[PDB]
Amino acid sequence: MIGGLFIYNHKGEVLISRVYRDDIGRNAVDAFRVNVIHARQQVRSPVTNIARTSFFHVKRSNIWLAAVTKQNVNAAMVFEFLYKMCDVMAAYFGKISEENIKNNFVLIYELLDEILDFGYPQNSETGALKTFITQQGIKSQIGWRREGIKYRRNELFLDVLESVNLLMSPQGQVLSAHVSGRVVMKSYLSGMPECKFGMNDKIVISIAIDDCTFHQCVRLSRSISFIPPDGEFELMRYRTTKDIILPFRVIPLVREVGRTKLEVKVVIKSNFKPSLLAQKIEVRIPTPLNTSGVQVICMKGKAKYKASENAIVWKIKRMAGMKESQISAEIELLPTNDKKKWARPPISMNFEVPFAPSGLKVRYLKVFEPKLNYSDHDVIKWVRYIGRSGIYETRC
Amino acid sequence: GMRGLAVFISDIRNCKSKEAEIKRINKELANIRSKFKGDKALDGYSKKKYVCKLLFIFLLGHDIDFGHMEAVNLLSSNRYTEKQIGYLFISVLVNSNSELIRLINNAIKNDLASRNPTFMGLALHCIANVGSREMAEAFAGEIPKILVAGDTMDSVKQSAALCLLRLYRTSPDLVPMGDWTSRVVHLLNDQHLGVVTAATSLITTLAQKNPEEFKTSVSLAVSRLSRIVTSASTDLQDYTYYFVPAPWLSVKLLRLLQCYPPPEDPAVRGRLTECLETILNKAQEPPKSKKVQHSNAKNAVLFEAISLIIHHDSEPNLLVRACNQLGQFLQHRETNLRYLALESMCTLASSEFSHEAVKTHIETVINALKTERDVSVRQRAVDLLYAMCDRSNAQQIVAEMLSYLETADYSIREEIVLKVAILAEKYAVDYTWYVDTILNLIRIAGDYVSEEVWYRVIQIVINRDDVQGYAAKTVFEALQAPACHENLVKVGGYILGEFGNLIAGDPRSSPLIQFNLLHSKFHLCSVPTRALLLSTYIKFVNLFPEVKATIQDVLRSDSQLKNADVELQQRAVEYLRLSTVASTDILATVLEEMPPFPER
Amino acid sequence: MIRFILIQNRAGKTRLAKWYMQFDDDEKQKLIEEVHAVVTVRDAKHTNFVEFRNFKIIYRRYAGLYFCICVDVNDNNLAYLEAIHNFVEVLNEYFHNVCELDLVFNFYKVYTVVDEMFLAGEIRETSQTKVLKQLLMLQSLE
Amino acid sequence: SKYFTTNKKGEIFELKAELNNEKKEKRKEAVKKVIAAMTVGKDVSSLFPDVVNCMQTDNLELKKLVYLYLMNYAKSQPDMAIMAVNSFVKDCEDPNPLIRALAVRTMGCIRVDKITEYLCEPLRKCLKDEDPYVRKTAAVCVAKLHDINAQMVEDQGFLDSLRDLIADSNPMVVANAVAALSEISESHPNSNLLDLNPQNINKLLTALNECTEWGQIFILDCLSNYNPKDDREAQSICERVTPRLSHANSAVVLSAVKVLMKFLELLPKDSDYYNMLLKKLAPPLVTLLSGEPEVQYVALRNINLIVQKRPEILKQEIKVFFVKYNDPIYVKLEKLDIMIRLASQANIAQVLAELKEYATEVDVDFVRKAVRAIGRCAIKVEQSAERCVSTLLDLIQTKVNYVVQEAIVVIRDIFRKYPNKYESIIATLCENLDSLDEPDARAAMIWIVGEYAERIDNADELLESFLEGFHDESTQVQLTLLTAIVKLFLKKPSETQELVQQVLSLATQDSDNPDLRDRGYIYWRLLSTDPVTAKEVVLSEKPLISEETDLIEPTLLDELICHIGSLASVYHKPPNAFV
Ligand SMILES: O=P(O)(O)O[C@H]1[C@H](OP(=O)(O)O)[C@@H](OP(=O)(O)O)[C@H](OP(=O)(O)O)[C@@H](OP(=O)(O)O)[C@H]1OP(=O)(O)O
Repeated sequence: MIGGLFIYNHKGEVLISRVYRDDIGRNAVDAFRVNVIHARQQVRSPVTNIARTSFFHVKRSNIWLAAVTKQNVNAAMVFEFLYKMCDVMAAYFGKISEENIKNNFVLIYELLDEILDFGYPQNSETGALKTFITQQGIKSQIGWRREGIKYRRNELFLDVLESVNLLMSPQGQVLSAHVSGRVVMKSYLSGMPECKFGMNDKIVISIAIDDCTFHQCVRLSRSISFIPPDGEFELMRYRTTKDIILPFRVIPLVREVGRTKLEVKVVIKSNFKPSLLAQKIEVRIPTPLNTSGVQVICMKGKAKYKASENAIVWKIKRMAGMKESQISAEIELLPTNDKKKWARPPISMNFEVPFAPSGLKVRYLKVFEPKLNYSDHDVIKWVRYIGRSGIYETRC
Repeated sequence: GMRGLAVFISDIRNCKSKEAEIKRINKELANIRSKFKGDKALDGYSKKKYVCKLLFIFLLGHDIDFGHMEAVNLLSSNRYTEKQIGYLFISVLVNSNSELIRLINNAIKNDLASRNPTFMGLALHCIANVGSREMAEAFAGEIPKILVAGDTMDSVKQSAALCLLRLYRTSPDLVPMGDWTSRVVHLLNDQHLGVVTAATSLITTLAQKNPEEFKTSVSLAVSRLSRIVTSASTDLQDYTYYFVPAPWLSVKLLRLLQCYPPPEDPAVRGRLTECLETILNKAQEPPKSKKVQHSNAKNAVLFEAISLIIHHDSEPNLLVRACNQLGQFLQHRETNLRYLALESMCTLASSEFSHEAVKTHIETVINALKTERDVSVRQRAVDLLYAMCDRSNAQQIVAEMLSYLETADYSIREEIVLKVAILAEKYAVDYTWYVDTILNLIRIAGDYVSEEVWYRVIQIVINRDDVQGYAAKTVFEALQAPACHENLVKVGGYILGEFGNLIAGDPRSSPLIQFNLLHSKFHLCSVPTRALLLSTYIKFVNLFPEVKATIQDVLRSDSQLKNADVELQQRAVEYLRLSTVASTDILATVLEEMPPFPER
Repeated sequence: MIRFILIQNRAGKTRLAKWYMQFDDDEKQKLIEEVHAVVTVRDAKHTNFVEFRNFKIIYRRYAGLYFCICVDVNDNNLAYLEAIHNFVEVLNEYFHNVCELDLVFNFYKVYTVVDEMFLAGEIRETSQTKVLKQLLMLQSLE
Repeated sequence: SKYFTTNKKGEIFELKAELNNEKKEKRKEAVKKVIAAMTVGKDVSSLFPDVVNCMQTDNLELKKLVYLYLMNYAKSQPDMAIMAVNSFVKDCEDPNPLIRALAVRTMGCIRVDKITEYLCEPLRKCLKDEDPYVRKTAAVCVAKLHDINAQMVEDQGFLDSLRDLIADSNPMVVANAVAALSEISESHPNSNLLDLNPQNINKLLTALNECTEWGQIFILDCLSNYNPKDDREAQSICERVTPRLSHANSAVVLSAVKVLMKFLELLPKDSDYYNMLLKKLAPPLVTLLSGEPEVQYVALRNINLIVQKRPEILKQEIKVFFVKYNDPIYVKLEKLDIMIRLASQANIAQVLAELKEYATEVDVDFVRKAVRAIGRCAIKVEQSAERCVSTLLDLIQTKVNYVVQEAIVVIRDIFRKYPNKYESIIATLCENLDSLDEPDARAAMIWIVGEYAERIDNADELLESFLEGFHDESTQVQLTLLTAIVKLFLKKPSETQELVQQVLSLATQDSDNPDLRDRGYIYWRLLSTDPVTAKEVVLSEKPLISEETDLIEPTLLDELICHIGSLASVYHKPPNAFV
């Protein structure tokens, strides 16, 4: 029935597992790590099928619980079980966290061989269970917004502003990447409204570190709530390094014909939904110091060689998602300095994109003023997403 | 030595929770802070163990915000073990406290100024390890003196050389080229290969910005390499690793020589050539051991010599031998040697004395790719094919690229499909090669093919048509895989739409069959593609008035007219109306042969 | 040059860590993590070499332990790949059939050994005989 | 090499001494530590004899621990686990029912050739046992053996042995023979689960009530597989199921619902059984949308189907499917969907004051699906389309860029079910020619200026402004530009000659889209040809569309309604997509 239970940590490392049926190898785990734990532009749902294998999952804190089969299983069953496994578990060791999982490997194994024989949600209520489980869980335990602000029109604007950084090899290995962001909030709201803010999972709460800082007004306990400053302010700052959506791939083909010519063809691919427009695209393809000149050709946008820059600069006004484009140049080299290989500087890009390369998505902003007369249904609400290139580099 | 340390460590281990662990650590910190703050002196043994316990806790993650003064007193001890632990603490926890630096700097002066090699060692390592400006300022001037003095132990010179290397990297301005130059170079003749190694690393860095100053090292480096690579089995037994004589020194010596052009003195350049050919010979000699550690040491030396050969780019016979020997690594158990061979051959391919050498091995490259499991080795197999491909190769290479594609994993398709489109375009002698390539390209790997590329094919087909009924049959016998995919339907529904005629006569490729087949794709396609098929489909009533009725009743149907889309609803209406209304000479004046393109 | 050397068990725990470049502790912690994610995920069939950030890593595993050197891109892979093995034999000799707990309980000794063979981001002493001789002299001092 | 492998000291050697110490509270600890080890990936294979020796015990915790260890080797490396079969055998005889169950389950989790010799007979003995927990295991383990190769003739024994303990005293026991059996039966030779039925049905629908959470569920599932023949047969079965608005909030209800709906083919309402049932089925579904998010999703994916087949049932209860700001996107979408389907000719009053709520929230994806839902609305209820188009104007004047663009695209589909009825608004829509960055929005305007061309005397320099950057344009925007500038010429001449040149110029000559080229040509082969016969193929009446899309094939609907509980009800796809 259920073919496998896998408890994974936030890194997508399988902490603990049990395969109940032999049609579910290494293949299942990496499938679920790749397409769910490290989903990128994938539409989340609790169930997903990949390579004929279905995948159920609950998120608990920093833990993922995941059920798996290759069969026409009882959908509602699987989930209810996973809720009661999380009842039971918490009745031995409290929260469901790596730590607590880590301490209770032997308990957890024990519950599993009881709570779930061969794949069938067998008997498993807390007190009913004592009789068969010998082990014990190991436990472990204003001043920024003056008063009387009135506006005819209660408005709020959110701007998710992100900078995406990349260094990538010629073969397309992300060598390093990180995003830097912030949510700027600009609000004209009467009173002293408490706001309730919700987003997706993507932020947990020269070597870039994952971090997330909030404005003093923010309280944590799920979600974020605050009484905002009036006008414009920064709600949260963050840096992230996992699961970044690299809007462009740059595929370089640099071919040194001898020591005299140099063939450089470069292709960029827009890796986001087709219905979205990236703008202000530049590609900056460098050239070596001893270059007579350059014959460049391209059939999207415009390109020019610039000598003092030692670089070709190719510009494209718009490029929608899931397209390809290509520049080709033929470069000409007078080889004085006899010796010393040209050390290639990377190809860099500029761009602008109307989503967050981190994946961040704003899900709600609820406003509630207690004293005054207005209601969140009244508040006019604009969101915007500006995603921007930072140092976005590909070796060639 | 330290039972108290062992017990703490074991207690940390016996801990059944990150909570239990944190509790035992804080307990320890409390104890250590007492005893450091306390009134009863600690004997050395205790300062040593407690400083060592704090180092341990540091290395588990937690913060250590004291102890530094106790570690600094250990520098002033005359007990090795106490000193060591002291030098380790400050080497791992570097604190900025302008005072302690001063005291550490005195402790160094004294261990250097002693003449005990061990204490000189700790001192010199501490310097290499931290290498702070203030340290450079205290000692940058003295280190050369220790390095060249006639009386310092070998172990100390090894350490001084590298410490001197560190400070030159961190603080060049403190390491001017003084009067020690020739004595540093001279160490390349030492009897002690460890000293030779240390010196070679230093000089190498120094040669980068100071070549002329160390010009003399070339000859010494050459005489030494060649003595190393020819010595027997009863020579250099100290530095012999799995029967390969001093491999790391050899690699370092071939790397020093990459700071310079070919030796200027003809005898020397001769010697170096004997050397390079001796190494290359050894490659062809079978193993003296079946342990992979032996081939790895031998091939370290092989690869670095190959780099020296490329960088000189001045001995054609060596370059050819280099290629041929890389050529033999492409068939090899070791993924490591395959990877490196393919990599190092991409370098050789861009070079005159070596391009045609590299061509010699296409067969071998196409056969390794064909059988290769590792992704990164594949990638480089393909990168090399791309780098050697010319007029001669292009058809061979492209043929095999396409052959590879039919069974190729997904990882690779994108890069290959890209290189093909490109090679086709740079090199194909004749319009008609191209089209045969692109239609297959699209049949196998079309969802990676650009927009231009499936367009631009048919921008050219016009000017030399004469394969419209090739195009059609391939498109068709393509289309009749119960497999085939989207851009096939796009260009295949386009081709047959426009000339299905040259194959509607063939009786198992009839108009009715043609149609039904397109329509076995229809309700899985996109709209701009149904757009195409809802134009394909109307040219069909005209050329083939035999199946106009089966056409007409898919246009009148609900799904075509009451279609959510503007184009689908626009085309299914318009076209039902063109086949029912006006005339038939007016039908033919609308879906005719297709007046052809210009040239850009 | 060598940028850092890690020894790390399957489970991600560091048993030795030596830096030869300026890094903050966060950045160190980050790197040790990144190195673990890359290296544990590769099976015997892969190369021992892999590009990492703007450097590369040579690694090999012994039992439950991954030995990793991060070095510059132009450094000689197989030289370092065998520096790792040369270092592990010395360790094996010096602890007599080395085990992991040896490295834990004598961690401060492990840095003596590293310092003998490596310094300022370069190979220092490669002979197992001489390094042993020195390590055993160091041990007998007070 | 074999460096770091020594087992003469280190962690493993240490644990080895501990596994042989004669203080069991130290042996127990060792084996905890060993299990700990496996899970972190260490090689404890060499401790195996020592761990196995710890089973030679009184103590139960200790035996249970060794078991957990051997079980880790079960799927992991099956060979290893086999080495101690000669202890599972003479270890399912022991008293303590806990131990017998424990040794049977373990053997059945092993998978190699030599599992049959030793498991056969002791499973024969386990199905016959004073304890229901041991038969409850023995039961589930019959299944296990089935998977490892063999139709096993004696298995015909077992195949029966399952049956006979469906008439067993314990519901844990029975409801397990069933769940064991009903899956055994999906490796299908043509006669299994075979029918002693009125007993089978009668003794199951009693098991079903004293049962656990999970016993109910697999029973409910075995039922729906079988076909009755008569009214009162169906009738009585259904009243017995009825009390299932019960325990497992969700799987229990929805497996009930599955049953109550295969057996929905009756002589309905001479007396009104049919009409009680459909009244009953409203509340329990309804209450699922108060359970957990994930399960809300499955329930909604099932209501979806359900509501196509019997739209009566939840006709009145549109209120539960109202969006709660804080639900997951995926439970927001499936709701919205069913909000359209139950969207009656009455409620559209509120349904619309809801969809206006959402379209002004901060979740962009959902806002877009809202305004589109406000199209779906008007194109399924005309007694409201008028108020829609007003609602849509509200949002267009609130200026939110992405609300405006989605709003226009719906307006077109609306300008098309109800042609020639909202002609007034066109100038309010052309106010916002400014900022339609998205390509769909544009082609929505262009087609608007396409029909209704003469209603604007200014329809000229509108189209001329777009030709500037005529490239830079989604090819679908140019296809729409062309068809719409020849809808303009089949009326206005001479003023149009300024442009219809510069336009058709490019479709046939510049642009490389060979589908655009074809459609550009086709036209020039009409307009610069004959001014009268162009009209009748082009401006020909578009037929009225209906609400074409959101609706499933009723053959397929039926099949999926038979799968109400399962994955197929989530994917809306037949099983054979995922064999
Ligand atoms: O300072 P104390 O509280 O008097 O006890 C310490 C402590 O003994 P315990 O660990 O059994 O509490 C030391 O271990 P640490 O926690 O300080 O590391 C131990 O040190 P060693 O095992 O390294 O010798 C030391 O022994 P000593 O002081 O003889 O060196 C011993 O002091 P006592 O002699 O008073 O027990």
